[PDB]
Amino acid sequence: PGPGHHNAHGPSCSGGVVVASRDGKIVCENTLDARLDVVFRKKLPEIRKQLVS
Amino acid sequence: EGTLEVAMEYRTVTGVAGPLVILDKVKGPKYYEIVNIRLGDGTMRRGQVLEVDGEKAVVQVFEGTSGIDNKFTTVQFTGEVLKTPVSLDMLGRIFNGSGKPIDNGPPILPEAYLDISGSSINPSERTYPEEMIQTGISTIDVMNSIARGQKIPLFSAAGLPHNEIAAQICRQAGLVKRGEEDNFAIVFAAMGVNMETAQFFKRDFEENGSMERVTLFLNLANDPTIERIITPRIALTTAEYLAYECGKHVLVILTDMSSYADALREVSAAREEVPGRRGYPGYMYTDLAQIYERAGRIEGRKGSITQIPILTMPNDDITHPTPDLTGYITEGQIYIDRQLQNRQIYPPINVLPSLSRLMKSAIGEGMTRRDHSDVSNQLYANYAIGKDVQAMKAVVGEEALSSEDLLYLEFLDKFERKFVAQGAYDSRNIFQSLDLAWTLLRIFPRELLHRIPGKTLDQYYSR
Amino acid sequence: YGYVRKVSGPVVIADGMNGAAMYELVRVGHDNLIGEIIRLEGDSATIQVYEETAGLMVNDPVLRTHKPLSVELGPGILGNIFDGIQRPLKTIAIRSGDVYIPRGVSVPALDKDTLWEFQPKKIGEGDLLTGGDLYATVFENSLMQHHVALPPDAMGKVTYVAPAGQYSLKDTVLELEFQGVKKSFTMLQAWPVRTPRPVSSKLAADTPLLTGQRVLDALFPSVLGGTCAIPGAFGCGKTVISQALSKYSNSDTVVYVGCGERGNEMAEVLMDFPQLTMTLPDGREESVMKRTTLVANTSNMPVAAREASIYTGITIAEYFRDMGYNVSMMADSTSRWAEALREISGRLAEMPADSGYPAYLAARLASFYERAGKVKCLGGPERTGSVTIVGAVSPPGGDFSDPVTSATLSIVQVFWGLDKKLAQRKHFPSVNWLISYSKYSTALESFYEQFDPDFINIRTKAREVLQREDDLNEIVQLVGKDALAEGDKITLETAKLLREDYLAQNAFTPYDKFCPFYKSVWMMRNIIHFYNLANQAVITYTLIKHRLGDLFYRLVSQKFEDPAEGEPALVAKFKKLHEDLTAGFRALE
Amino acid sequence: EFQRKLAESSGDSGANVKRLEQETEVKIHHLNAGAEKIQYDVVQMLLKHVTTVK
Repeated sequence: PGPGHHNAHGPSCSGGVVVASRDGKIVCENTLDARLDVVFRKKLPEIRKQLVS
Repeated sequence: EGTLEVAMEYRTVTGVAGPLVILDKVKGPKYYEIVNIRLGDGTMRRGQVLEVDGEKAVVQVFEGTSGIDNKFTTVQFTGEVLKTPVSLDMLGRIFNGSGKPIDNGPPILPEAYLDISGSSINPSERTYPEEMIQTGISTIDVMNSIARGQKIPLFSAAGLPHNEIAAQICRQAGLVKRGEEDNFAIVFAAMGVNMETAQFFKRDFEENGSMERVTLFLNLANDPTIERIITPRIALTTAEYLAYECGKHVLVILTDMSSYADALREVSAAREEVPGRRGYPGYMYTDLAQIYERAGRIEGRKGSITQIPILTMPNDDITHPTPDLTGYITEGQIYIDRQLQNRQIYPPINVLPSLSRLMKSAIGEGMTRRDHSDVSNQLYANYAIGKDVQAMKAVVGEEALSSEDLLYLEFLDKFERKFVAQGAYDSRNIFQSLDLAWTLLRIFPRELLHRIPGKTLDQYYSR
Repeated sequence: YGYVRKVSGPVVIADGMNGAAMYELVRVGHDNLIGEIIRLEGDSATIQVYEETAGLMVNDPVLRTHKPLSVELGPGILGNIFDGIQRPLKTIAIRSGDVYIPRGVSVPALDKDTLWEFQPKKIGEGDLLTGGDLYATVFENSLMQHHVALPPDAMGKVTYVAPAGQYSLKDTVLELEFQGVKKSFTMLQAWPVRTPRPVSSKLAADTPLLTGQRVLDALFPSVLGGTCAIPGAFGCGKTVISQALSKYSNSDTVVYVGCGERGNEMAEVLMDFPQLTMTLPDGREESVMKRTTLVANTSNMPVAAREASIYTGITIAEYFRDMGYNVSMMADSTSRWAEALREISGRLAEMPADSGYPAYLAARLASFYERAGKVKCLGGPERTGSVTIVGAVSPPGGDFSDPVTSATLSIVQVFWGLDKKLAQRKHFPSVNWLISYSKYSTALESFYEQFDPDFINIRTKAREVLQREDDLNEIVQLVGKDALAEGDKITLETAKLLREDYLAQNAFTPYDKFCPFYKSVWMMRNIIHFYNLANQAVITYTLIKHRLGDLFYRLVSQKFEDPAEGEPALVAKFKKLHEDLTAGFRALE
Repeated sequence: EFQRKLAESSGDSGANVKRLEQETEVKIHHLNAGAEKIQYDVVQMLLKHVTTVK
């Protein structure tokens, strides 16, 4: 269907795509912002370990 | 490393009933996966997926099912069990039931994410508690003592000062000193406490100046009932990180364990599980094990987790399922009597039902005196005989107390008067108290004493 | 839109409600039967309807409301009479004319066509306001000025302010815009009963609830914003204490809440309140209804309304406290509420717990009781109110072992303990001193000492005297008064005098209808000081008893004095009497 | 005597407060050294956020 009617906003969503089945019941919000949030929350202990020492 | 994945957000919520939220068409669920539910209004709340069958999922929301629409709410599957971001910096702070920092402070920067309900310690690697503790109260230390790694609760009915006793113990907590970095760090769980009690705890802890070494996990009665179950889990997980993974001994405290029992009962009744005695869940023994059965000392590490729960007999009955199972699991009891409170005694510790199953190892020659065991046994056993004499006097008369029974009655009177009573801030040392304990045992003749040998106390000398 | 599919007694299943939310109230059928949503299984819903569902038709329409069980607050909330589900009984009776409550009434909670005098604050048309700001106040009636607080969860820069004048609730008295979008607010605020009202900070209670009765004021004090418990089942003590709270208590408002009691009992009490009248300290005479709100749900009312009456009342009290007023709620029968909850649980087939009550009974009671307390307001200007609950309990046969009683005793700080034995012995206060207690005395000690540093010591001495009273009781029981020493006899006589002169009130008598704390404190001083002064002289008990007849008469009359003379005169008289008693005790020694 | 004993406290508490303020400033300078650790680690964790594969 594409963004032909509505689209992820530019500054609010730096990039990436969202893929959802019919009726939008199941959605996989695979955008770059969410990817960064997840990787940040996962790698935070490494960040703390490297900030010290 | 395996590439990351963004959590799938579902909207196929197809049923709500009680505290359980049903889902359908779930693509690859995971048991006990934490799911945070976003309602149509936009507010968010957490929840666990209790039962996973086929492509369905029976989620138990935390903040309550109210406001969930079967066609506007969205559920996000994080794909990982509940984990508490434990860190050494967490010391000296206050957290909500789930762990939200409520001291107007920045959130915890985790040194490591650790899953709650950690695996058991291999009992081959498990060791035995071998050191006494200086809490700061006479009667607990002198008789039915507490070892650095021993679990033991406080039995005390509603309205009794057990909260004040817990606060005094936490503020006066310290090692025997017979070091500050490894000194007692206190994790203070608070399951289902009143708001006034919460403010009292905060003010008392801030006043003693030991905020630098005490963590509060406050969970008020206003908070959701399910969120109270995870508070002891989080507290014990943080204690495990502090003790085993950092070294310092932890003195875990949980108030109102009966509130935790009530939370378990409510959650079980919600899901309609098989009921044990008094309608409690049939697995309450296992849950109370997973809470209590973590105190101990691990061989390869210098840490130690000492557990001091605080129960409350609902009907002031020891036979209630919660205290009964606790006594099955908790390796001893320190008992508090309402009858002694009726006599205006500030620390109403009744010693007749109070015994420490690990006291036989806390005592010895490295600490205390060589007459500790026998003196404790005598002041434990002659109290029962004094009570029997009092009952006989009540049912017969004052003339029933013979030349022997009257001695037991006087022993009971002096024991309840001088020995048990103590100051609200008195750090009565063991030897100074053991001298008066010997005097109490010596009220009875030095030859009628059956269990104790005369030589044991004879090694010690008065004055 | 939405049609029923299965109607099995109270339970109702309605299809075509995919957008419905859990616990959202809904209108069922042409008769507009009101019921709450329980399970949203599938695209269908599930509703339990409060009123009788007899006569429903399959495919009868079901109309959503998009709101949980909520109460419409605002002007006109005071004085009226409301049902459990916030139904104005008086206006319903006037409109329908007949007496019976129609099955499916749709009268709004407050009359939206009546006019109230409105005047804004000094706020400007383009200022900034936030949730909880007091932008206007309304003279709903004389001497009960009503502040109009901007609803919480609403904020933004001011756009329009209605100038002072005559207005109705349907008028748009306020309009403002946070973002470019603008919202207009009327004088009516809706708030769900289950959700508490937003607070800024839970303060520490620091002011006693002066009930006007000496026994409650001095022996077992209760603090503003503090829970209270009454074992009220007979002796009319609950009615007496409720009347005392309505007439003389410090609270600026009272919200009685009656659930599931005898219908004729509620008739009697709801006819008693209008007859009750209270005089102003400025000499004005008012009616208690001008500051009283009443939520009465008899047994004939639906069980769900009986359960919801308590939450309705506590939400009303919270709304009153939102403008800093001190308001006191009075749950008539928590036991009836618990029985209603038990019936609802049995309807839902929830797993039974101890003695048959559902496992969440203690938790829900604690959640309800935790709403009481002195709280800082939300939004400016700075002010602070309080909500105190004096909810009573009805233990079965007086055995304080039922789960309701146990939970209440575990949560409530102050328990006053009315005793039927005292009522049998013709005791107007009927408060059993042997069982009552006030756990808030430690926090109230600051004010107790600020008023009088010796008052707390006097209270401790009185507690010791009461404790020794039973000791002397069995002493007389086993051997008699002969074995009592002179000091023991003096202590027993002073305890008896305290019980029969000050610890007991006379209620009906005009002189003892209201007991000011000043008179109570002077009476306690004149009793305890005399007790000591007689005590250390041990002197023959018979001799001092003979020579203290005038002192005994003065001590007895220290409570017979009417409050007409006022505090300055009565305090002087009590001080003179105490000085005379001290002189008589010391000179004759 | 009590006033003379407590007079030294009025200075000791202030000295302790000043010492604590200086220690906090030094700790933040270590966080400014942490800001130097930022200068040495910002590029490191920014290149750690190359998880844009598959």
